[PDB]
Amino acid sequence: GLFGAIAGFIEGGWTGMIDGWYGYHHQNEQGSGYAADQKSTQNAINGITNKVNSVIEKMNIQFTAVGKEFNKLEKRMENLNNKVDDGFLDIWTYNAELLVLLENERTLDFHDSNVKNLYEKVKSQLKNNAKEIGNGCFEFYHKCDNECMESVRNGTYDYP
Amino acid sequence: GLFGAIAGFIEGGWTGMIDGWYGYHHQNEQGSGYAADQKSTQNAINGITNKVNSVIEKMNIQFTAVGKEFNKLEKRMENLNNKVDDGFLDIWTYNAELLVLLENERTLDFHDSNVKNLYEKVKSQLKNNAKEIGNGCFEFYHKCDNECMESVRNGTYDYP
Amino acid sequence: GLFGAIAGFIEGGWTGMIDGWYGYHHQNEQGSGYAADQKSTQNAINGITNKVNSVIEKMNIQFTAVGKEFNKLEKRMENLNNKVDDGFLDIWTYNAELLVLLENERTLDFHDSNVKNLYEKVKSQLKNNAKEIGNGCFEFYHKCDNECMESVRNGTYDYP
Amino acid sequence: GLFGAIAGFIEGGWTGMIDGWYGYHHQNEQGSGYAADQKSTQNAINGITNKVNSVIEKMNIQFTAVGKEFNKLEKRMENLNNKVDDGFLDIWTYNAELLVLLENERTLDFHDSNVKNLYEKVKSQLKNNAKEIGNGCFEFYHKCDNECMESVRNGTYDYP
Amino acid sequence: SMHECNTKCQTPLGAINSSLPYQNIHPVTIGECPKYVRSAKLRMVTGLRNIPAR
Amino acid sequence: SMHECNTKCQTPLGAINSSLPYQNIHPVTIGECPKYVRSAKLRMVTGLRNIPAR
Repeated sequence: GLFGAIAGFIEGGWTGMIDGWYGYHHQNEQGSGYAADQKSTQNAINGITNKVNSVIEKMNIQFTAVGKEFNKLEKRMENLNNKVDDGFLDIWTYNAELLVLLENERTLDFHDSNVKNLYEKVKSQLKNNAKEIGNGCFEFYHKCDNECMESVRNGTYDYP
Repeated sequence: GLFGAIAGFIEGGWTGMIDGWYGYHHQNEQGSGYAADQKSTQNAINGITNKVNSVIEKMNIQFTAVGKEFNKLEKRMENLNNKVDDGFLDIWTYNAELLVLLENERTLDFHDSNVKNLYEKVKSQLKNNAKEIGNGCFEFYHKCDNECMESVRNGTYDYP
Repeated sequence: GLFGAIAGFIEGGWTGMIDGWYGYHHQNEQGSGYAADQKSTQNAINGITNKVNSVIEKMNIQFTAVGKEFNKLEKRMENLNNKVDDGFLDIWTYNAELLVLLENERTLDFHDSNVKNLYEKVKSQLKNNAKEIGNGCFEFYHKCDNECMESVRNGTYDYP
Repeated sequence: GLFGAIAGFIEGGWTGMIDGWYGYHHQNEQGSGYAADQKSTQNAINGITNKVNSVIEKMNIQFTAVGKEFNKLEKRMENLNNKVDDGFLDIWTYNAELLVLLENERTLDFHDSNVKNLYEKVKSQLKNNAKEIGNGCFEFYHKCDNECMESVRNGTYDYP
Repeated sequence: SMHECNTKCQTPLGAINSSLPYQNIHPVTIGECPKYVRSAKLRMVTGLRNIPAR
Repeated sequence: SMHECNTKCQTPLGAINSSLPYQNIHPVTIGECPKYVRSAKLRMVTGLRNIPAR
């Protein structure tokens, strides 16, 4: 998308991730497994939950909208009524499809942002001990444990 | 089978053994042949005869029972007559066919019982004089005669 | 019977059993006697008490039922009353003697089953420490006292 | 249990089998796991499905049953209608609960039988190559593969 | 009360859409209804005795 | 046709039991209904772009 991580430097998402939206996959001597990075996933879930709440909150619930009859010598006032009902329904249909296209683009850009933020925090952390291979994958120069893979999840990792 | 002898450890029945429902196929250097076990066969015949007599005697003979006429102002007592005749015909058909389905199983389980009871009776005579080889067939250690075959039928052969 | 202990290889019951329906006879040097197997007796008694309660409780108490008079032009409704009362009495007689034969059959198999379940349970405890001699009776090789006999009663004695 | 396998010599069932009602647990050097005995599971399922069909099929569907009015000088015919409807409702409730009770007892005895016959088939296969340890479990003396372990499931097993 | 529903069985308490052999709702029936029986439970077993061994 | 259903919203086509902000059922409303919009699809994404890597 707009940050080149989703559909970009990482070729595709992993179906073995179910725990969260952003996560890692280790290949230790201790074996392999998918493990979500909780802080980035939960912060994204809060950002998505707040937008989901906001777009539902901003419309106020439609009260009783009842049609009005006009006689044979009130067809001008029927054409005023019809113009008012049509013109409001036009604007409200336009506002609904506007915010759907715009915010669905911004959502995919926001998730693509969070995957590059996940990659750059690991690059700045692993530094001189690892190189890039599959664009996302970091071969270590010293071979450290699944405890030390968890030290890259929480973002401590005490070795330059 | 409920006892696992009929269609179980003994694979099938013998068409050459016609003298009874159970018995043994002897094999000797004197010759081979079939011979019924009269005790298990006759106790089964008595048990099945009393069982078949029981359900025949227990359903007493139906006396004269004819249709009744009702005039044009007697439709309620006609439909009470119909409800009585149909509701008795339901319960007599239902009880008869359930008794047949139930008793047909209890008969087959009783025959399967009598095959396991006859098998374990021969096993408790041939303890350390024979070994099991055919799941029903006991090969001897000392190769005894047709007299010794008959001794295993009549309830003797008290060898270790 | 259906399991082959009652009137089977254990040819008859003991009149020295008076504490329960199941148990063992002493033959050690500390003297002969009888001791009931409480677990097999109580589980048999609970099964028998449940079926005794079930057959009594299931058909409710018969409330007031008296004869009805009919005049000289009510012979059809008299013979409807007679057909209904006789037809129900046929079903109540038939259903009572169905359940009495079937429950008495199943009770004797259930007790014959409980002698198998107790016999096999002692043989799986004794194994190589005792043979078979009297079809029920298991002669000890090593010999042991009345406390070691009690250990075989209560569900201990775990010796190869 | 009526055969002493369920809640008897095998103390309890395994929650790790989901593939069938009867199965085995292996302990090879290649690993452990649960695997159903297909033949006994299918024979039990077809037996119990025919039982479920039989008890539903042998009673017919109820047609329109409606109560009839009787005036102030027809209270004998009202009491004829009442004792017919009540007396039919007694025998249908009688046969319904007694059939359920008897067939529920039988179903548990049939499952207990299928565990017995499965255990005794494995005893007739393994014979001298394994001993009874846990009452249900068989320690191999020759320590054969997963292929030979499967040869005990289908029940070929070509070794004395 | 009458509603725009359709069912093969009706009783005075309500309509029954079932394939089960027995019912304990009401004795008065209209059309293809299950047999009325006074029982509170007619549950038959198909599985074995559950012993989780926990 | 009238039935003994109860709902916070009614329209000429039928009653609406929903908490979704928009509706495309009918413009005429009674009580507390979602706001009428002519669109056929208003589906917001909440997850990310699904690429199974298959």
